Amino acid sequence: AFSKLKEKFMNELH
Amino acid sequence: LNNIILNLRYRDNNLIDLSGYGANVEVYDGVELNDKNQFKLTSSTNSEIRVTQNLDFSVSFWIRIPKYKNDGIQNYIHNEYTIINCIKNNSGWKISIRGNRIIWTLTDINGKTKSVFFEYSIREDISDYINRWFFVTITNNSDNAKIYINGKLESNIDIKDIGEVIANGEIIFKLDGDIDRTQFIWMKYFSIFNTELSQSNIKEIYKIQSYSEYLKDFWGNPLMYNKEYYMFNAGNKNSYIKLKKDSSVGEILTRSKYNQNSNYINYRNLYIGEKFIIRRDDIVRKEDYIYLDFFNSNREWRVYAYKDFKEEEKKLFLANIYDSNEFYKTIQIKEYDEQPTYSCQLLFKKTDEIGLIGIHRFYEDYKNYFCISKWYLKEVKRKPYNPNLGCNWQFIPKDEGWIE
Repeated sequence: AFSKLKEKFMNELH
Repeated sequence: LNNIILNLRYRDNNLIDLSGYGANVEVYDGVELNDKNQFKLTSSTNSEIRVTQNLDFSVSFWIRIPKYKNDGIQNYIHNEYTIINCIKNNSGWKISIRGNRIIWTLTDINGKTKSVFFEYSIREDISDYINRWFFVTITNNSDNAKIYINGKLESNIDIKDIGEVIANGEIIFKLDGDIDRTQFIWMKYFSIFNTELSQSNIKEIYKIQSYSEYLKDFWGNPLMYNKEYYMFNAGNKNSYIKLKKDSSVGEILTRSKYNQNSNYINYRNLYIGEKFIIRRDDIVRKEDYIYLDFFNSNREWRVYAYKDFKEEEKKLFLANIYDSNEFYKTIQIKEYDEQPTYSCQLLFKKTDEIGLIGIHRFYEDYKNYFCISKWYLKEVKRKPYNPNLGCNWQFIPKDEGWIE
């Protein structure tokens, strides 16, 4: 759940 | 500035005269008191304070006046009510309120009356005054009666027409007029001086009475732990924080405003954006170490800063409460501004300084996001401290004095 949010956070950082 | 004749202050769960002249002070059962010197006047029969005192005089106090009910705007604008009355033989002074106006009145022995008032707008996106603690000072000599608000001169009228004014009358703190049962007034630090205070004296009193051990909320009340707060940015007043749909970043949207027709009133909504909560008495003070949390559905989430931070500014991480070596979680709440304010700042630390929480334009076309920023670290050291900086935040709880 935290992992799936962290990825989405990484996608935004692009 | 010991030129004070009456100094009503909290002591041993009671309001008393700390002037050294020892006026008799009777607080009736319907007045609410706290150790932060606040007292509430309600519509109840027994909500009054009665002061038995033992032309050149001044009156100071703070006040927090409820926002108008949207449905009852006409009563608000028309109906005047006294809050403090000092009369003997039909002669003296009274402080009254009519909607968004606070009114000072002098009456002489022959019943001759002159009044001066301060009117704050009810059409402002964000008001400094509505339902917020502000400072009132009223000075009087032989010539002029004038009102100062937060140390600044606002109103002034000539009173040489007025005869003898008996001002040693018994002082009654009480709501009097055409009032709703719902009506109330908060007040603190009521003082009388036996001189016309200068502007210089009032700036000094404003700055003294502005200080407290603890940080304050949007309304000017003490900032608390374990309490739900909407978040306000002093640099981007008309913006708020919303969690991006099914994501882990905070996008910044523009506040909605009043919808109904009535063109007497305009404001931006305050009870919008995520409901935040500050974690570790339950009082928040300078240099305290906190966790900034918010509720996502019915689960308490956290604001984290990504430890890999080569750029000057970066988007914050909004996720479930979980210890990760990839993310900073410990925030230190700050108060850099030397001048009166309800604003505070939020500093991520490791004891180095990583960056301050604020708002910034990130490219994707551009959009605003809830961010950490290294830029703010230099700006906060510049003097005078800029109060419209993006790193300046305020917490808004629900208050009975603001219904939208």
